Amino acid sequence: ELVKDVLNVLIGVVSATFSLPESISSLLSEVAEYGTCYTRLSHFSLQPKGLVFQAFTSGLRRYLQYYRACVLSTPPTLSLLTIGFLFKKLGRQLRYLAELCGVAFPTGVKLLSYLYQEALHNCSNEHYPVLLSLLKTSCEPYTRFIHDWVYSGVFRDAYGEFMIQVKLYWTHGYVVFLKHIAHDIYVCGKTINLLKLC
Amino acid sequence: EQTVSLLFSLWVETVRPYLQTVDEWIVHGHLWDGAREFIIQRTMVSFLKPVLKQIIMAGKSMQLLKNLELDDVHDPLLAITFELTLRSCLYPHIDKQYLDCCG
Amino acid sequence: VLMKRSITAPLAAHISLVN
Amino acid sequence: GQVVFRLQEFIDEVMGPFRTYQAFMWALYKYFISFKEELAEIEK
Amino acid sequence: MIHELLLALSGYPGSIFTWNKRSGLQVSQDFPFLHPSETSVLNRLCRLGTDYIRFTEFIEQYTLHGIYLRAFCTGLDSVLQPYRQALLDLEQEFLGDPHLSISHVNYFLDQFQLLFPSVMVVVEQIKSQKIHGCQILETVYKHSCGGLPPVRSALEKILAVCHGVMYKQLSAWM
Amino acid sequence: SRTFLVDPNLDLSIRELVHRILPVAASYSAVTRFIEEKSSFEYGQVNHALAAAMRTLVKEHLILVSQLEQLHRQGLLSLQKLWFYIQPAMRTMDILASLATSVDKGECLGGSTLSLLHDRSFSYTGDSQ
Repeated sequence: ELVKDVLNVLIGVVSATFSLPESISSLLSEVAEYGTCYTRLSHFSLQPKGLVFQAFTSGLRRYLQYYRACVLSTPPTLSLLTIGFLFKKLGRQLRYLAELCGVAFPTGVKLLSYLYQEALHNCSNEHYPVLLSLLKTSCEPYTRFIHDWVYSGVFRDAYGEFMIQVKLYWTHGYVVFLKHIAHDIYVCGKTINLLKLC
Repeated sequence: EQTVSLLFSLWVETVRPYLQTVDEWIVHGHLWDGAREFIIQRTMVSFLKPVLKQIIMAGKSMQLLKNLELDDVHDPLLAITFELTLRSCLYPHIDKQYLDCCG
Repeated sequence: VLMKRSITAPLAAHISLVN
Repeated sequence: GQVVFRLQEFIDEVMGPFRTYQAFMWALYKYFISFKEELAEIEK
Repeated sequence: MIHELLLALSGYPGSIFTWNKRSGLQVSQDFPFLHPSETSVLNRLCRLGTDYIRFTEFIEQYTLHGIYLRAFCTGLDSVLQPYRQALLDLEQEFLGDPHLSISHVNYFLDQFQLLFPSVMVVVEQIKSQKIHGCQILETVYKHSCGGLPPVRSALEKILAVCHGVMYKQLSAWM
Repeated sequence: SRTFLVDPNLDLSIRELVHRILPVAASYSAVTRFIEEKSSFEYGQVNHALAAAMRTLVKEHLILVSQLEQLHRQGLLSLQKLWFYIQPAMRTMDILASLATSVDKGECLGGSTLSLLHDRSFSYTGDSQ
């Protein structure tokens, strides 16, 4: 029936004709090469260097499972041509995610801002929600750092993802998001760190 | 009768251009023609002759106002003595519209 | 539209009170 | 056949902004599809 | 051969239906199993396949730049959706009774045969005149006042989504 | 740190998915060994109540395996359907298998086992689960 063969390529498991008339091969390659990026993602986003890179890596798996959820759900056994047409409006989007990642890659703020410029570049198209849901969770830990100088004042650093690192007492070196609030955060914290010693 | 049903169904789908620009000239106050297809090159079809005067006098009068779905009506008329008296019920759509503009 | 209001709105309300 | 071959030659010379001939063939073209269905059915 | 053709009309060429970079899809030569009179209707049928291939190749290539070109291709797939869906159906009808000939398959396309041709030169004017910027929202509009009802109902969809970009930017600025 | 062996002659379309389910077992064979050891008195009054509150979750993980076998009798449990059911367990038994390996790395007892639960609670400031 061959449908359980083609449908089991989007998952990654090899098959009798998927290793690792006669024109079907051309049709097969159009759904085949879709699979080669799905596997090329789990090889790239499997780990749980940078903290913000982990969250973006943790946000990606929040999406692939949906792609694994949509498959193996609707079709028990459908027509061969139905598969190619059904997975077109969705398959091409999977190949777009290869242009985003590698399959080098920035980290820290350099990545949290690079992903932002990917929004305005392709805003109105159908790639707005998926990129947004990534950016909405790829900035989750970075807000916590920002949520320190505003509430508690205990600066938290791990590898340098923060744009700011650590008589005169004012040597916390400082030097996208609106600069109208950038420089203000730098002073909104040092005041708290100064009242803690008084 | 079946031969008349063919020519009629062949007619409406060929007068659709004029009925569009005629309406478009009326409500949008300007004549938007291509390749000077319309007869009024800014030699006449007697189809709309018995009311043509009420068109021009509404078109030009509308253009002096801005400086200061007609085909979708003819087709429903077919839902509710062919093409001569029947056509004499199309003009109430083109005449009342005119009466408002000049008025 | 990219209007960053979910960040600055709970933020500017606290900046003026500290200063 | 002459009546239908010439018409097909006419529709061809419009496909490969007059807005009237192009709007006229669409009526002719629409008639042919339905006419073709009766001929195609007989072949069954 | 039926399922062979329904792939050739999808964008996959093979031995029976060779592909040429200049002319387009066409049958190679006479075949003994089939009749010698069908060698024509297929060539009449491929004049449609060539359109879809040259469509999807351009759609993927994205080529020139600008959002209004991105969105045009984004919308260009929407009008092209009923073509695919109507092609998946042909296989189902042939799966039922095995007495259907190419005549019925040729008959099923009907609407797509008189639509693609008029929506082919709209693409050609873009790639041949470097239509950059919002000027597309007129070049597509000047062809939206066409007589063919099917076309008048196709381009209007593309203009309906291409306006979504301007409506996005316009509200973002005002 | 447990290693597993599957099969020399099995379908490749299965072994690639089997290796996606096991990381909840290997992350479990290191929690149940943390309970049966850090319960010894010579570890303070903190490494105890940490092992008790780390046991109620193991109980709820044993109920989630019971409800699967009872649902397996009716055949309604396909392998693809399994990979989705245990997802709440693959995230929880991945947290505890990280504390139970970071409390024993540097020998902690008393306050230094109450500090680690206050930094590992600060890293997950955007998880909310």
